[PDB]
Amino acid sequence: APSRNGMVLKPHFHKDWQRRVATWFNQPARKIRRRKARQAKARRIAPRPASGPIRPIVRCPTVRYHTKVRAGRGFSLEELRVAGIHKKVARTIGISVDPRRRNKSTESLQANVQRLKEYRSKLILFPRKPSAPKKGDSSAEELKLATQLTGPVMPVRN
Amino acid sequence: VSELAGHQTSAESWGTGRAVARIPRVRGGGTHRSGQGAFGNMCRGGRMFAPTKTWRRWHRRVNTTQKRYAICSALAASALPALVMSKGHRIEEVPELPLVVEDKVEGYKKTKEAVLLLKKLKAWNDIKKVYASQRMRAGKGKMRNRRRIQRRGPCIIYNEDNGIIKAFRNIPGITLLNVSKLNILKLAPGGHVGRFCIWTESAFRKLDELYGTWRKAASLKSNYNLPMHKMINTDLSRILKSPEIQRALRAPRKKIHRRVLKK
Amino acid sequence: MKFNPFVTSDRSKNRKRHFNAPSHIRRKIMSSPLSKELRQKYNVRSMPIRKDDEVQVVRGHYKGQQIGKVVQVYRKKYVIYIERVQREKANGTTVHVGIHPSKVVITRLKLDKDRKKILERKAKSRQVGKEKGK
RNA sequence: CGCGACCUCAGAUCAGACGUGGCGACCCGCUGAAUUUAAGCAUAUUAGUCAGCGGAGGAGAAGAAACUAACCAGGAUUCCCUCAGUAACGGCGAGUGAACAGGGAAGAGCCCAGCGCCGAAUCCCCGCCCCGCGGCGGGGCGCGGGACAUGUGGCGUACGGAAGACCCGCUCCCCGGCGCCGCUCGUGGGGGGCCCAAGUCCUUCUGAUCGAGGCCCAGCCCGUGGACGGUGUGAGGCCGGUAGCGGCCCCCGGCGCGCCGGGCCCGGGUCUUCCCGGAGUCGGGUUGCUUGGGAAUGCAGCCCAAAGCGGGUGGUAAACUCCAUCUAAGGCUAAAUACCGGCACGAGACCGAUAGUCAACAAGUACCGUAAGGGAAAGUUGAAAAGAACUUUGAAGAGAGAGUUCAAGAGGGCGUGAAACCGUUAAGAGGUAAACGGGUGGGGUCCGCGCAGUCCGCCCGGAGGAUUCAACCCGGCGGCGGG
RNA sequence: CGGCGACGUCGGCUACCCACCCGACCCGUCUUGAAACACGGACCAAGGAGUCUAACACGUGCGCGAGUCGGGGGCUCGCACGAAAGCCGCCGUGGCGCAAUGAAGGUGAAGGCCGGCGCGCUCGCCGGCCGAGGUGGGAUCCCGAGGCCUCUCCAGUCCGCCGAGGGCGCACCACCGGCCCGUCUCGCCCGCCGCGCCGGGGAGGUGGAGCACGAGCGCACGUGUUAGGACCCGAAAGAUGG
RNA sequence: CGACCUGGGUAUAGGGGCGAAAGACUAAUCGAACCAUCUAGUAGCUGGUUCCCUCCGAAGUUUCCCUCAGGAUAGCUGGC
RNA sequence: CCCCGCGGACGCUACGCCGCGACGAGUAGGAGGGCCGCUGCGGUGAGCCUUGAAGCCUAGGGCGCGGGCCCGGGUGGAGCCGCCGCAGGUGCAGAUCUUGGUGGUAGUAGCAAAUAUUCAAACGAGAACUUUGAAGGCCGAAGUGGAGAAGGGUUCCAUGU
RNA sequence: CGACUCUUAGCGGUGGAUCACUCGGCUCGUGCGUCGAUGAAGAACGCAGCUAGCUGCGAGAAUUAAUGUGAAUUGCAGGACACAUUGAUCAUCGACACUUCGAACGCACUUGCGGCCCCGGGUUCCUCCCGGGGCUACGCCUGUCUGAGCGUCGCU
Ligand SMILES: [Mg+2]
Ligand SMILES: [Mg+2]
Ligand SMILES: [Mg+2]
Ligand SMILES: [Mg+2]
Ligand SMILES: [Mg+2]
Ligand SMILES: [Mg+2]
Ligand SMILES: [Mg+2]
Ligand SMILES: [Mg+2]
Ligand SMILES: [Mg+2]
Ligand SMILES: [Mg+2]
Ligand SMILES: [Mg+2]
Ligand SMILES: [Mg+2]
Ligand SMILES: [Mg+2]
Ligand SMILES: [Mg+2]
Ligand SMILES: [Mg+2]
Ligand SMILES: [Mg+2]
Ligand SMILES: [Mg+2]
Ligand SMILES: [Mg+2]
Ligand SMILES: [Mg+2]
Ligand SMILES: [Mg+2]
Ligand SMILES: [Mg+2]
Ligand SMILES: [Mg+2]
Ligand SMILES: [Mg+2]
Ligand SMILES: [Mg+2]
Ligand SMILES: [Mg+2]
Ligand SMILES: [Mg+2]
Ligand SMILES: [Mg+2]
Ligand SMILES: [Mg+2]
Ligand SMILES: [Mg+2]
Ligand SMILES: [Mg+2]
Ligand SMILES: [Mg+2]
Ligand SMILES: [Mg+2]
Ligand SMILES: [Mg+2]
Ligand SMILES: [Mg+2]
Ligand SMILES: [Mg+2]
Ligand SMILES: [Mg+2]
Ligand SMILES: [Mg+2]
Ligand SMILES: [Mg+2]
Ligand SMILES: [Mg+2]
Ligand SMILES: [Mg+2]
Ligand SMILES: [Mg+2]
Ligand SMILES: [Mg+2]
Ligand SMILES: [Mg+2]
Ligand SMILES: [Mg+2]
Ligand SMILES: [Mg+2]
Ligand SMILES: [Mg+2]
Ligand SMILES: [Mg+2]
Ligand SMILES: [Mg+2]
Ligand SMILES: [Mg+2]
Ligand SMILES: [Mg+2]
Ligand SMILES: [Mg+2]
Ligand SMILES: [Mg+2]
Ligand SMILES: [Mg+2]
Ligand SMILES: [Mg+2]
Ligand SMILES: [Mg+2]
Ligand SMILES: [Mg+2]
Ligand SMILES: [Mg+2]
Ligand SMILES: [Mg+2]
Repeated sequence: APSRNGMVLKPHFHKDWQRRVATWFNQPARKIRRRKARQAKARRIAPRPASGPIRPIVRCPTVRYHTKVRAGRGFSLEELRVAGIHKKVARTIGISVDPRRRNKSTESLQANVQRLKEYRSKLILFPRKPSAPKKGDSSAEELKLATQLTGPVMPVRN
Repeated sequence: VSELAGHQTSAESWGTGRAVARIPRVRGGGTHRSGQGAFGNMCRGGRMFAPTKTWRRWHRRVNTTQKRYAICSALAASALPALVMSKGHRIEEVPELPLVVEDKVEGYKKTKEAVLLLKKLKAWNDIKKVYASQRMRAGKGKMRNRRRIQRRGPCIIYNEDNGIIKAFRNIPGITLLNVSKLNILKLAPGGHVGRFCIWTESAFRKLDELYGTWRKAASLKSNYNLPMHKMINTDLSRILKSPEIQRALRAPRKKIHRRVLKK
Repeated sequence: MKFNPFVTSDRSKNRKRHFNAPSHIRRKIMSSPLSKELRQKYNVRSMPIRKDDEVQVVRGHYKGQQIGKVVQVYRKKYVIYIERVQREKANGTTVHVGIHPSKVVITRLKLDKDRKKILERKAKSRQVGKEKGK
């Protein structure tokens, strides 16, 4: 029964909620398990960046966020074409590629291919057979200069 | 408690025309349990009233500014001999109460040389007080793995652990605290300020970076600055006795006028 | 203190493991100190008690320097019986009094190829620890 | 009017395989209420929930757009935060109720059919030989069988693909192994086993002690070990343990080098010429259910029933028009996520034997019911059985002595041992049932070091003792003040 | 000032028993009314009933403050404690607050004084200043004639108290103006890449949970209301499967 | 001597069965058996609701309600 | 310019202390205080304890308005409490309350359906009831007889207690 | 004087509260995340020198082997066991074994009855009896063999 001034409240507790309650006592353990898996993965991919592949520069869709730029799923096929990177070689050297994204304008397209050129210049490519370097990289550039990058590769800034 | 506790019975009420209370009774026969009350908080073997549940909101969140505030208050109180002695920390021969030692302590490896340092700092009396206070806890805590209780000793606050943790850690009462990870649960052990603290020199120098000055903000917390005083001069007797205060006062009325017996 | 996350410090769990221990680890639980002479001759401190070795009772009603030969290691009741450690019951027959092996001191060891193998095993590990901490 | 080939079927204890049933906490597909709320009640709510049925796995399902959007656009799925108690639904009442964008955890992509080209290039089985047995493979052989043109394999799949030319780059993969690895990597990888510090020191308490004093040296001894448990108390040093990028032994596994062996086969750019798609499906009507989806979100039944610059979507029905966006009706896929069942662990501001599981114990037991099913009560001698020898009365139960123990005023349902209730003893009382409040009195049990009653400051007198007082000197230390 | 004091007496009594005088019906509960011929209660022990979650509202305490808050994530020997604590800052995404109003398209909170001009036409181009108007109250604060002193006086030296009157006026209250959005009525102007069924402006009423120099956010505690078993016990029933 | 009595075997099962019909019988249960679950179903109704002292201290009336054993509302109360 | 005296009570946990004046009913209900009480956690008491913890008993001594608390004696035999905070499954006379135990009733109702027992002896500690013998009776062949089905499941039979 | 009754106290009973204890629960977290026709889960019946339950086990039956360990098990008894021409006990468990029901599988069960093929015995090969062993369920895939059809054809 209502009593004096108040708010008309409509709690959603008419549906046997006590049988489906998610407690979070395993939250500190889940953070530990995720952290251990992150560390194990970084050890597995030894000199490769710990975060993963490089992601493209992407503008957020709606009118609320189109002034903001974030990281996308992968570089479009038009971007890789004019950057001179094969769409099947890109994934093996740590470039994420999104075949379903198009480029409506040349400003965002050219900004992402400059991103690919800069990454391709920063990339140290270990020879497939360490005894025989074919076209990868000089031994001086990988003797000690190859370290595991931490955080996103070339993080996207506004 | 188990959510099934007291409710595994299939019991039902007997009705009202059978000269017994209308509580549910266990069905069937052939056993003591038959016809006995069930499901009630007043019934033996029943369900407790409002069974305790795991979603009780055990945790509290405190504002970061208030948690930083409490650390500053705890550190400030641990620099006053009256407050530390009122915790009972036996600091009587301690040479200086913001007690700072050289960095060589951080590289200790043996418990023997950790003991020798405390003895030469005249902090060993605090350890002997912890030894004297080792006794058995009273109550059900003994059945629940909290069998021994003892007093809290000094807090060794280091900057870099180069073996100092292992050199200590077998002395009862000693807790070691990284200066970058100060804990209010260790600095004010029972919620009372004034724990005896021994500082490594590197830790002592780093406090002005961690919490800042009033001139400059903290360089390791990115938005924190020391809290301000709402009373700069707390010397109440000095303020009251000051000639400018005394000039404005009327004369005291120190004559007691007791009840006059009406004759 | 204990830092191993897989070793328990729970009182109920420890008492359960103690009182339900299989007899092959009840042997290790029922160990006794060696005398100062044996602790010098072999570089060992403790030793599991054995059916034929000689001990002194150092605690209780039967304290003394009398050397008694162990005659029974009753692992089920966690006691050992010793030669002269006995009492008369009502009818006048003697019965051995059980004593925990932690309250005796071994003075002569019943030696065989297994005892010497264990004795050198314990001594070698102690020497390794001495030269690790040297 | 026989013999063959095929097609469609049948039998067999034919040769070799596979399925069934259980568990089911979590997951997938269905089916599916009512109590309840609406202060009645029928729509609604409960609730796509309980119950019912089926199917799995260590996860499952989902999943690489017939997507979101309308922007300067994003870009598989799943999970968290937020959107948001919002848009919306609703006897527009009670109530119900998402998504997009944004930030994060994780991050991974692909394969057919079709269209085509390639002498079916393809696959299974049975024999024979060889290397090995481990999840039975490799190699070779068989004018040895079968499958298969009613279509196997290679290329190839919307992100386009193919074939020819022209130019450029020869670039280097997988698997099974021998020797050794570095050995693995938060500090051997995992599993199992055996070990590794220091008081039972002196004096004492006690039934027993782990108790209490002490241990000159800077302080008994060790401490990277002062977690825990046991031991006749309450133990860092008595014992097991604990700590340690401690040691030793055995077994198993996943990352390279030198080499062995086998398969192993061309990639990109430009130009030209070609080739391109899933139908009783979409979609429409109607019906029933479902959804926040509202002139109909999804699902299904029946009827109608497609197209190819087509089709779907663009949250108000319809026509015209432009634009945007994807490419349905085939398939696979790890991770982040879930887990009241199971195996093995750790912990707790939880409970402490009417509590906590029903179950601390020969508990889903005893027992009850024809059955489905229902379902308890019940822990504690003592450090040690040392569990009362022996004498005596009695037919025995049971006693009296004696004995053990620190204690039987601990005697096998035996720690402590309340109340109700009962026996006996002692004191008091008693015809208005007891009991009670206030006020006294009598008696009684105890208490009071009760029984000649405090104490201590100064002064006076008496008789005695004395590191003997003030003032000075030396030294030490403080407090206060100083242009 | 008096008496009395150890194996008999002295003091005490809440407490034990007994006697007497006065008073006194058995508690709980519903009820206008219980001692009731109203119900429950033979006795004793142990157990036994406003709880937790979520959401609001107000009060109170704390921190920061036009902001505030890391709660989700991540980094920090992964781990006795520690599942804690600490930190992030281009992790503040986001929530709540900082703006309202309209069904919506949408629109969206500064005035006051002094001057020259069209006409100081109820007014349009500017100037100069100031920066939320005014009236009546208003704690506090400021000025203040005039007094209050000494052994006494002709004459000022320094400040302390009382003080009629006067002044600036916090918060808040009442009232009058003003501004923003909706909607009426009346009316005349202005703008221009789109000369329009275009856009803007004024005055006078009226509707708003508004403005008019912020007060919120987070945390904790209390009380109240609510949804949940919901303070505890209690139906006759309904449904599903056996 | 009959529409007779009776054993055993069978069949019919819950809104169902079976009834020479009484709502009879269906395992001491029948105007809808028993068992478990939904379920701690709902109750404006009955009963109970656990320590002390101090301070303040009511209402049974107004209006509306399928309202008349109940609520909302104003009043009366306390606290800040 | 106090000094033959070199000196002069207590106080003021300021959340304390002191003074003066008025007032004091209370159901439902609200509020405050609690050095009232229970359990557990963080601190603290160089706390207590086998020279005796908790618990319980007590014509023992007291304190407080009260909730309650302290102390003596006894029993008991191993743990417990004060203070500052924190947290509750935190206080019982009732609920035809739950479980357990115990009274009065009360040595009471009762041990009354189917005719019936008696004598002697034996064994035995013990005989109305056992056994043997002797009588007197009953079932009266549709039995109180002799055998089976269902059901029971060792009750069968010896010996012993 | 007693009895009876009441009150109080001492002692003794009855009873099992309280307190102390705890090899049990409850809650949270972690790592694994594994059944079955090669016969599961479950059930029944058996198995010890003395053994009813619980526990363990399967006619090899409170356990065999192997490995680790290294002198016990124990309530009583008995007997091993040079502990080196190897070993009590316990643990582990990879070898072996694992009765009858049960998806339960020859048919059927509140009972019981077949069939086929080998082996042994009475026979002294021929098939009757006794015993032993191996098979004998349903569905389904690939292949095989044997077939059916006035199904479609071909040759004659
Ligand atoms: Mg319970
Ligand atoms: Mg206690
Ligand atoms: Mg076959
Ligand atoms: Mg209703
Ligand atoms: Mg209702
Ligand atoms: Mg109804
Ligand atoms: Mg279900
Ligand atoms: Mg299955
Ligand atoms: Mg899957
Ligand atoms: Mg899928
Ligand atoms: Mg696709
Ligand atoms: Mg919101
Ligand atoms: Mg719904
Ligand atoms: Mg990420
Ligand atoms: Mg093909
Ligand atoms: Mg101990
Ligand atoms: Mg110890
Ligand atoms: Mg040791
Ligand atoms: Mg270790
Ligand atoms: Mg539309
Ligand atoms: Mg229980
Ligand atoms: Mg008890
Ligand atoms: Mg008898
Ligand atoms: Mg005793
Ligand atoms: Mg007893
Ligand atoms: Mg008595
Ligand atoms: Mg009543
Ligand atoms: Mg009446
Ligand atoms: Mg009454
Ligand atoms: Mg009457
Ligand atoms: Mg009556
Ligand atoms: Mg009544
Ligand atoms: Mg009654
Ligand atoms: Mg009662
Ligand atoms: Mg109680
Ligand atoms: Mg943290
Ligand atoms: Mg923002
Ligand atoms: Mg004003
Ligand atoms: Mg106004
Ligand atoms: Mg309210
Ligand atoms: Mg209830
Ligand atoms: Mg109904
Ligand atoms: Mg009728
Ligand atoms: Mg009910
Ligand atoms: Mg009533
Ligand atoms: Mg009065
Ligand atoms: Mg009063
Ligand atoms: Mg309670
Ligand atoms: Mg009671
Ligand atoms: Mg009688
Ligand atoms: Mg009679
Ligand atoms: Mg006759
Ligand atoms: Mg007969
Ligand atoms: Mg017989
Ligand atoms: Mg008694
Ligand atoms: Mg063996
Ligand atoms: Mg038959
Ligand atoms: Mg034919």
